[PDB]
Amino acid sequence: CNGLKMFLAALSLSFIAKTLGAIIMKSSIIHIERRFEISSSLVGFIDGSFEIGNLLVIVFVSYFGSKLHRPKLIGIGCFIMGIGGVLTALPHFFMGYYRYSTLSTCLISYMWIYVFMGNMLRGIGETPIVPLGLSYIDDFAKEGHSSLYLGILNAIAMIGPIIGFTLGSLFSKMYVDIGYVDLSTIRITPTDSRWVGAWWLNFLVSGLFSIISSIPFFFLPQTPNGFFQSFKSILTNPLYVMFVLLTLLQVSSYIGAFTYVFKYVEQQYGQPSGVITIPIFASGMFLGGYIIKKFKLNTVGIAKFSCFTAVMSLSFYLLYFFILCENKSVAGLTMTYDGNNPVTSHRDVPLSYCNSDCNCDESQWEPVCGNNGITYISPCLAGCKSSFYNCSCLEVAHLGECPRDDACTRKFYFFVAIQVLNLFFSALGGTSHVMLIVKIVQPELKSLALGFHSMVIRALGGILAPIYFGALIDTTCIKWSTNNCGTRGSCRTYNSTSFSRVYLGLSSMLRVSSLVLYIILIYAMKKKY
Amino acid sequence: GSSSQVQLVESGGGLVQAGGSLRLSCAASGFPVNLSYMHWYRQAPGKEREWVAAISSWGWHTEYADSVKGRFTISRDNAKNTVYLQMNSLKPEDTAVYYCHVRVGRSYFGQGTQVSVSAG
Repeated sequence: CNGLKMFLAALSLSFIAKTLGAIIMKSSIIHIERRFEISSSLVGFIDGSFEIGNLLVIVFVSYFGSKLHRPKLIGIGCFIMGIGGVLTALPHFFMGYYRYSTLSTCLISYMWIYVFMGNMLRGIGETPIVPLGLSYIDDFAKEGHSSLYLGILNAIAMIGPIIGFTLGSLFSKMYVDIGYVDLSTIRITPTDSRWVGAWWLNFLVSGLFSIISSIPFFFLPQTPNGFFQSFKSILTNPLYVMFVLLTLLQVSSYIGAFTYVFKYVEQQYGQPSGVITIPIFASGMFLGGYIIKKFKLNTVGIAKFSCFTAVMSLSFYLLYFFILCENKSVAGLTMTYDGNNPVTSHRDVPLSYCNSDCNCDESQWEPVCGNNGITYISPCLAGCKSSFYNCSCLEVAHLGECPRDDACTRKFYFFVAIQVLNLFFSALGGTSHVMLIVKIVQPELKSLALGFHSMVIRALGGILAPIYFGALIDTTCIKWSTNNCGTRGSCRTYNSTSFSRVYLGLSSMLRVSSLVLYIILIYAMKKKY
Repeated sequence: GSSSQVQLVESGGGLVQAGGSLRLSCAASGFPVNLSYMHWYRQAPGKEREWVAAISSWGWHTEYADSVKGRFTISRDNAKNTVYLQMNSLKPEDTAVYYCHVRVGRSYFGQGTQVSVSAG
């Protein structure tokens, strides 16, 4: 270890800490919503507090910290996210004890602020890690060694989610009042709807891990051996602006896909919603950095390598239109209730003569699977009178939806193979964004160019892309569920070809536009260099 | 905060008759309880600790049990570092030993005063 390797190890530990904190905040939020008795809008506000804290300071921290003691500011940020992790768990310590307390047959209050600001403090915590850290790495490393270091950092950052889901599953089974009550008196199970796990333990572990990872930065040297004018010079660079729009489109497609991969798998292939995926992603990230380092690519070479990986990723993505299994046959949604005549649409379908009594509820969704392979909406709509036996509408029934044929279970196995290959190719070009966006801009603007881009990716691709992906997804919903308060609820079944066409088409053209921007940017750097 | 632990003392327990009224005060000494929720529990004869009432840090939000709802009134005074429980229109089923509870770090309970209520 000759100075820079110590910084590389400490920044690796900070990468583990920040990804661990993200996974912990995502996983413990159900227990937080149950314990603090807060609504969905408030808990969404607490979730978005990290974005609110991060985005408003990332550009200014990246600009002003590039001239200061960069490892000292990274250690200050790790200390800050540690204090936020402790402050998130501090509501538990001084609130007191937690207190908690249809066959359908055919008939013939202010404590969340300590979470909120704490999560907001975590938003200020992760802020100096990517721009100042990566500028410190690639300013002082050997010529070509920085891509290998970033690939190693992104590979070892995957230890963080492993610890996160492991400790979340470990501390969810524990009661929230562990160490305070006699556990024999606790009657409820983790399967109970009133169960609250030890969510505070997650934040205490993450906070003290961030405080431990803050320690080695204060022992590192500064060197191993205007805002508006600089922001104008950044935003008038055409290569930079085209690269930021390009990677915004690509990462927007990534996030909008990965948010609803499991919903698409559930609706298209019928399977229920990272055991092998995480080593594949880590090996792909390290191998992409190693390819960049060993082949000694220049700026144009790194651009062609990233372009080729994303061309190959879309080339594998375009097979998704050919492995589409057939639509579900659900009585009363795609056909009539008797299954003899297809319907014109799914909006207010008429009832059939097999269940003309109908002392049921059409809004209630309890799917049942018949012997003919046709799922029904409810057993009460299915004509079943005893429990299910003597079902009237089966005449030309187990609980749950019908499992589909093995013919598209084979297509599902093809689909998860193409997902594995696609995630390998997408992780193969992860380093190239930072390498290109360093080499494009001026050398004293490396951090700010890494800051503002990190603002554009997390805002317009991190926040907005799941919103508009979900907006285009929800227009394919067939059976809508009415909420208890009558507000915007959730969807239960989707028109599978329509939902698939919208999802894969939106991802596909959002990748095609990025490929066009690749070709223009390759021509632009070939003309300029 | 050069202190050891929070000691809670209750006062105002006494005999009441019919649907009368009473006021139980809980004073805290030790760590500052200014950030913490302070609760009121009861102990019936032959029964475990029933939860009665709660107050927030600054008195913004009050949680009450469904056993006594609208008859009881919890309150806080952080300048003198005290909580109060006003009890009105009492029943003989309210005859219990009333404890005060705080959790500044560690769960801390009071000694409890007899709030025996006559029947008539």
